[PDB]
Amino acid sequence: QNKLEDVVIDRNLLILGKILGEGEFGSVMEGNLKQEDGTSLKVAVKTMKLDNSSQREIEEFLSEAACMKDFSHPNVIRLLGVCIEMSSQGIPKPMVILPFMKYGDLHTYLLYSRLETGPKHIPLQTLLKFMVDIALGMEYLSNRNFLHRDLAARNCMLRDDMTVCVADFGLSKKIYSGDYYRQGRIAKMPVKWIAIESLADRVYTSKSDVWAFGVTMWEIATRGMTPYPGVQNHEMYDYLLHGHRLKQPEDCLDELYEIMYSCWRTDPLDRPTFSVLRLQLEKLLESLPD
Ligand SMILES: CN1CCN(Cc2ccc(-c3ccc(CO[C@H]4CCC[C@@H]4NC(=O)c4cc(-c5cnn(C)c5)cnc4N)cc3)cc2)CC1
Ligand SMILES: [Cl-]
Ligand SMILES: [Cl-]
Ligand SMILES: [Cl-]
Ligand SMILES: [Cl-]
Ligand SMILES: [Cl-]
Ligand SMILES: [Cl-]
Repeated sequence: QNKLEDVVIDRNLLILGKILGEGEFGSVMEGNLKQEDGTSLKVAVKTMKLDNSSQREIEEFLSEAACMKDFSHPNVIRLLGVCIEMSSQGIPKPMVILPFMKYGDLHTYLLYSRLETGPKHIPLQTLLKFMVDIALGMEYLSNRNFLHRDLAARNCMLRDDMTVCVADFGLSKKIYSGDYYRQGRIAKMPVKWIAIESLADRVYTSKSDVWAFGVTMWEIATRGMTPYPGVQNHEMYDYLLHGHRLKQPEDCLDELYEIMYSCWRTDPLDRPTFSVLRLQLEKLLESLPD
């Protein structure tokens, strides 16, 4: 009840503004959080669409959030706290309160960059820095024995200084911890980012995150293409069983593509660690002009 009390933010300190995004598993809203100093802080608010999905009490949700509040790394989003809102049937509904990242998610940013009004055309070297940024965040998380489990460009956020941070921890957990959700919440995992072994069995390790990182690198290199053009979601497991993998994007350095495809080796033990990936990418980025 020290870190558990500390993580909770009083609901009255929060004013909800507009909905920024709404999906099957929750919504993101703008909000304002009244400070101790009398000032207001702009925040994002993530709601969860919980309808009998959990097999633990809300304390469990809070203790996981408390652990994540301790994350301290430029490439990992740091949550501010959690607010609880009671349903009419007396069920607590948690709200994760995050600092507001003005540029939004990396995926959408990449797409906007392909329009005249958007961000300017993103140079190869900046694309590569995005990938290093994500590698550093995942290295930090994997060093703390966290499994991300929803690693995609849409769940990476852009800070005011164009630093990417890893976000959307809704499915994240410590290796060896129990499930918070029942069988219903793997449905949030997008199929085209799921490692072959995790499609075969309810099995997910840090090497499954490495696979998803390689898919994320590919999304970045293609400036936001959906993985596996021409392949439907329900075909993916067979496609991968036959040894097919993401194709090399146009203008992608051969070196970079080698790094990506090391992430999709059939045996998880043949995939690199995030430390190795990160160093390979830093080296590659260093080897190029300014
Ligand atoms: C199994 N355990 C059970 C218990 N769980 C507890 C728990 C569950 C979830 C989280 C958690 C942590 C971080 C996030 C943030 O994720 C972002 C990526 C995706 C959405 C979302 N977006 C924004 O947050 C955002 C959007 C915008 C913006 C700008 N422009 N536009 C259009 C939007 C501006 N700033 C932002 N910060 C969500 C949930 C933490 C703890 C653990 C697991
Ligand atoms: Cl409100
Ligand atoms: Cl942060
Ligand atoms: Cl978002
Ligand atoms: Cl596209
Ligand atoms: Cl492909
Ligand atoms: Cl190819």
